[PDB]
Amino acid sequence: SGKRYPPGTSLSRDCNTCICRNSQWICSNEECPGECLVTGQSHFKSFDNRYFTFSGICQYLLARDCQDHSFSIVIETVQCADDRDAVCTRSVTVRLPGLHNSLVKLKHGAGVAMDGQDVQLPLLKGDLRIQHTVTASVRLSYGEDLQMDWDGRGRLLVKLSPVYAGKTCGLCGNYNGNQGDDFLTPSGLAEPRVEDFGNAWKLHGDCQDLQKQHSDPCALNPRMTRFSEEACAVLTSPTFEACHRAVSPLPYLRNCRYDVCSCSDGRECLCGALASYAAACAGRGVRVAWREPGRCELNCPKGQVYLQCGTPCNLTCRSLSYPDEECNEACLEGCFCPPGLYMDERGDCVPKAQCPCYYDGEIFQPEDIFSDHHTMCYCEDGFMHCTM
Amino acid sequence: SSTARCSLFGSDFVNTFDGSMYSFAGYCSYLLAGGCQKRSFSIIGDFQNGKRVSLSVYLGEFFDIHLFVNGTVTQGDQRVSMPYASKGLYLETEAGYYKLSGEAYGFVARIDGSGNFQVLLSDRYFNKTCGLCGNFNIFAEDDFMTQEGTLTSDPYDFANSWALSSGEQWCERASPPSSSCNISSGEMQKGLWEQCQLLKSTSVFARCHPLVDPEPFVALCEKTLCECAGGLECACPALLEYARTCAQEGMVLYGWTDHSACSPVCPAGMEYRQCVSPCARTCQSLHINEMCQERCVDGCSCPEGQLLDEGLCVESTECPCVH
Amino acid sequence: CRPPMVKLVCPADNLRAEGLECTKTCQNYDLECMSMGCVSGCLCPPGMVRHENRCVALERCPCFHQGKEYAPGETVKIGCNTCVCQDRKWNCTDHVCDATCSTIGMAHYLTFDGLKYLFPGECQYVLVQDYCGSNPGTFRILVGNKGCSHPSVKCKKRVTILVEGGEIELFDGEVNVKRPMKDETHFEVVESGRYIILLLGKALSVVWDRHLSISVVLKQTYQEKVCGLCGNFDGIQNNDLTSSNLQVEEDPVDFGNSWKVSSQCADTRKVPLDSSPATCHNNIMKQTMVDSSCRILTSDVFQDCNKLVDPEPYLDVCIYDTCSCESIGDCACFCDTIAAYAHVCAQHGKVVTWRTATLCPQSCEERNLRENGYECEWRYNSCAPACQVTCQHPEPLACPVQCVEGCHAHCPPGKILDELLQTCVDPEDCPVCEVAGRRFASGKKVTLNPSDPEHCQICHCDVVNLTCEACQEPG
Amino acid sequence: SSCRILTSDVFQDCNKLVDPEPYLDVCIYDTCSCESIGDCACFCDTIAAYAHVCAQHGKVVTWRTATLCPQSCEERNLRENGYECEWRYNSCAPACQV
Ligand SMILES: *[C@@H]1O[C@H](CO)[C@@H](O)[C@H](O)[C@H]1NC(C)=O
Ligand SMILES: *[C@@H]1O[C@H](CO)[C@@H](O)[C@H](O)[C@H]1NC(C)=O
Ligand SMILES: *[C@@H]1O[C@H](CO)[C@@H](O)[C@H](O)[C@H]1NC(C)=O
Ligand SMILES: *[C@@H]1O[C@H](CO)[C@@H](O)[C@H](O)[C@H]1NC(C)=O
Ligand SMILES: *[C@@H]1O[C@H](CO)[C@@H](O)[C@H](O)[C@H]1NC(C)=O
Ligand SMILES: [Ca+2]
Ligand SMILES: [Ca+2]
Ligand SMILES: [Ca+2]
Repeated sequence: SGKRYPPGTSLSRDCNTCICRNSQWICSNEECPGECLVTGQSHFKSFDNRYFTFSGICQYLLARDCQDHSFSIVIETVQCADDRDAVCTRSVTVRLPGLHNSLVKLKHGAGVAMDGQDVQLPLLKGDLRIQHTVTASVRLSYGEDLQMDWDGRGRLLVKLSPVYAGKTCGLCGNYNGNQGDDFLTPSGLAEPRVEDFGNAWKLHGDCQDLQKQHSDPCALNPRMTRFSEEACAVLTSPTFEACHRAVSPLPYLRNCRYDVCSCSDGRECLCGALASYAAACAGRGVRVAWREPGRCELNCPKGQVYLQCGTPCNLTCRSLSYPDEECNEACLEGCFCPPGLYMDERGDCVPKAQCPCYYDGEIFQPEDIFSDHHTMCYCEDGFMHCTM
Repeated sequence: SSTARCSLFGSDFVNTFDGSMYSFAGYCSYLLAGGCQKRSFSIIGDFQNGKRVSLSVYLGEFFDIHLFVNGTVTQGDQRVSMPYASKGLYLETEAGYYKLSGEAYGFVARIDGSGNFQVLLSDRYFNKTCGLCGNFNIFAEDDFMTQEGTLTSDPYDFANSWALSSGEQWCERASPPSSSCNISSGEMQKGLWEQCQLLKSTSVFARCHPLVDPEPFVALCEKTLCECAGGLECACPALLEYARTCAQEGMVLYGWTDHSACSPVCPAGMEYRQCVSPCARTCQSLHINEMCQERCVDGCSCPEGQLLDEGLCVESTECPCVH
Repeated sequence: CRPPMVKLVCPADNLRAEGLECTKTCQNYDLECMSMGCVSGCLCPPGMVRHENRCVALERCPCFHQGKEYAPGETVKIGCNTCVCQDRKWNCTDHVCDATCSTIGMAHYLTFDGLKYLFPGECQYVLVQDYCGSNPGTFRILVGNKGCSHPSVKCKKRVTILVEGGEIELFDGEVNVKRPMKDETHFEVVESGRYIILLLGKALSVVWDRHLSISVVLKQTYQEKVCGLCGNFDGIQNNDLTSSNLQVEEDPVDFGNSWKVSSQCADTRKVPLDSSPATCHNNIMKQTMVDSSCRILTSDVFQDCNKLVDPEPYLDVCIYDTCSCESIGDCACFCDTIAAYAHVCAQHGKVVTWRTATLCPQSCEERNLRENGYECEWRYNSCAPACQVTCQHPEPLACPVQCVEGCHAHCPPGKILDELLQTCVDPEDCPVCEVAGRRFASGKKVTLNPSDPEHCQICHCDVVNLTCEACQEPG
Repeated sequence: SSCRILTSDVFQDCNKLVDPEPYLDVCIYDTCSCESIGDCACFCDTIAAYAHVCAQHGKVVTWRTATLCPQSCEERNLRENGYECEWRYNSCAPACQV
């Protein structure tokens, strides 16, 4: 990447390692986890890093375990503004044939509902551990060979471990490290147009087929063009100059322009489109500081403070009740509160003294004493250090 | 035919291309007319608080002109002079009314003294236009197509689906204004009812009826007449529109303003001549007949003498030389 | 309901009732359908699936491709692959066709596996080479441009083909054999139409449009043995940016600099990404005009090809080139970037005619007028069989491109053309010779059978003379 | 440099009669202001004007090569069932004929 490295160094491509010998890099060749991304108005990134756009209105098959049937992820899209080029995802549905053939559904309000009933997170069922996130998201996690991400506003990350390489069919592609064959339909024949490839994956026959996929929605609302341009030029500004060599910013720039000109509220879409590139850069390792008072400083309640690189392991009160549980999680860009303060059930974080206990679901009180005739427990400061 | 005439007259009132009068008091820029599949141009009409403020034309997405009711006309971001002639758009004061013609694109917009708008789209845009003036098909019943492509029945939803926010407009769904008339009616209405009924009773207006039905006009003037603060003129807008549309149908009605007691506003010196020649008689003008024979248009011009000199009537003897 | 049709009722003792909500049409059949109840309307009999308002008795229903229905048994050709669909899916063949580099325009490249990248260099570079890793290798095509970072009326590129130990570099619209090829039977230059097709082997070829359009056609043989500015031709498209030091790169410019031949030359400096490259920058009017002008790639005559080949890469190339390029008398930086797309279309069988008198005229009458009388055998033809039999190549040739564009001489049968005399003349009035009585060549100046001198009755021809020299014995 | 074609080898004879300076200034002005993409006509026309003026003075000029304003004429023959080939470009052939 245009910089010298003394012999013996060991670079990493975030999944493999390279060693500099005799002016040549010897690099390992292991398969790596894949990420299918649904973001913005109608922007897709396949498992093999194929960026495209597809503004269809139906229920589409995003990604299915395609030889054995351990899962299936289906997405549903609706017009998301006044225009005809702003088509965003509303809700996402997951089928778990390995679990009672149950049907989880992440809703538009960032809620979740298994088989009709709503569900209060966390949910540590047999395999899947649905729970909220620092940024009020929803993180589904089936087994350890699958993950997923919230679907409130219409963004979604699916992470598949290399045990699924080459054995998944959907809008996300084969997941075989080859970008070329990602426009593959069920009939096993790549179609060179995104409209046909998208339409080949819709679940309902009454949905309208897409005919033309427009590239410049700015041309139906000229009043926006100029703003969009400058509003997205930040992606090439020195503010993001750090991570231009980790992920190229061209697709995110096109997505930013499309989102700003098309969607109803340009203010929200500009910062929903810059945050996508920031997260993409943060994936590879580069942490970018891009928020400004003008540029969408996220604001959470007055008790909490914005942290760029936090520690989502010990903030919640529940954590103190299960300290043996392990948190192999990196730092997450959100808001937290000082280490003398832990998150309260209501939401206003308090010092660990008045912090309830979550023994078998049921929440106890900071000095509640639950004795018995054979055991005894009392909630001291977030865990009942309790005798038998 | 070969032309159609949208018109945003009165206060909040709109008359679509096919004659679907309604009332809408917006808050941001809207889409008057323009093709909806291929968008070569797009006339945009701006509001501030119910009351309109300007007219705009966005050629493609590279050029834009903002002709403001306050005479001011900016291009892009900078105030320009008048007349203006760039990019194939000719912007000039004709018959005392600011005019913005684009005959290359087949459209002519106009603003009169009081602030009314008037758009004359061409015939090539038949069944092709898509805006706040409804599609230009002969039918007048399906003119409320929202931007989603679905016909509605509430004018405010139709109009709000066409809002065009910008970098510094960011507009929101608009709602009808609360009515204050319902408590204030009575003694004034006794005489007020005649101002609207003369639209169809009066003989000079009585020959338009085979061309245009006058029921919607009297309806709209009647509903806007109540909030008037004791004045006859508060019904003459509709009459004016009734004249203009009747004129656009090919039968111009002459001298309706003799006893209407309401007259259009015009710059001092000039009187509202019904069917004045669009071909003026400025002091510095070459006498080229048979080359200035366009269609007559209603508007106001100087008296019988008093040739024009930069928008100021002066006697023919005092034409100033220029060097 | 309808008498061919039939209704059902939702059982109140289940949840996966799967009624009218989850209708199973053709394309829905393979897909997996998740519902939240049932509608209890009428659904097709459970042996047949609704398709275009019917119920197709046994399913076996059509096979959609490019939005078109194909009755079973029908086959479609994609490249070298025939595809017929049985039940509902196509079981194509597994042939792998010839790959193809390209210098699309003045600064873009299109690798073997298919990948458009931008790299505006000014040094020499290794377009494709076989001396690549463990492989011994043969050929080393290099491409070198001149003043090309701001490509307007400059950047006359020059190729240097170092195959078989013979430099065959080509420049100024004229192939220049610097050193003879050791085994010259492979070498064969076929100047046809507007192109200078070069045949440098049984599985390697070069076609050059005489100005900038350079593209190397490789066959099945190579198949992940090459590397250079055109990637490694393996079918995987992601890894085509592996630099010369075996490290895959994220930026094309770093890749390109790593593939430079002379280390003491000037690296290309990264430029911040901008939609309007050089002159379209602040002149938004010009950018709009350029956009509309390049929109011809999506025009009524290009509709057929747009379904087969994606026009977006070539649209981007057109915009970039004719923004950076300043065209004064030569409107070539615009017409070439469309001729490239037309050439690709023709290679896919979709011949397109797009040149009109007011749009890239392309005269061809200067060849006829040279004769003292106008005999009129030269004429333009959108795309005509390029690699045809003349007096210089009397025998047929396996040849990479189907048809090409340019002044192709049409003239009455039995009067085959010769290249030296621009006229076409009867077969006799050519230096063609039949030494072995067969229609071989212009009496090929080629050594025959040295390693078995028992048959060495060596015989050549110069004009028509059936000449026969000797085989000088070693002892 | 491009407009400098007016003082070139084929135009040497004409310049002895008609001064190319007005036409040179016109060529420079037009080509600078003009934005040429697909039709290099705002240059070929300003040169064809000078060629016409030279021709009317008795100096017929041929300046139009395959890489400079080609101006093909095959479209007036191909429309026929057989390519008749009777039209051709002439730098200056008599205008009002019979
Ligand atoms: C015209 O209106 C604009 C925008 O409200 C205002 O800035 C300007 O002062 C006005 N000019 C005149 C001459 O009234
Ligand atoms: C206008 O176009 C619409 C939609 O294609 C069509 O339904 C209608 O018949 C057309 N009307 C006229 C007057 O051509
Ligand atoms: C491919 O086609 C051949 C020949 O018809 C057939 O024998 C074979 O079963 C097919 N295989 C697949 C995977 O469809
Ligand atoms: C082009 O040449 C081909 C091959 O000679 C011939 O079949 C065809 O008719 C020609 N087409 C035109 C338009 O001249
Ligand atoms: C043009 O017409 C003239 C007059 O007949 C003829 O002499 C000439 O050969 C034609 N073409 C040229 C190049 O002079
Ligand atoms: Ca793939
Ligand atoms: Ca209508
Ligand atoms: Ca590769």
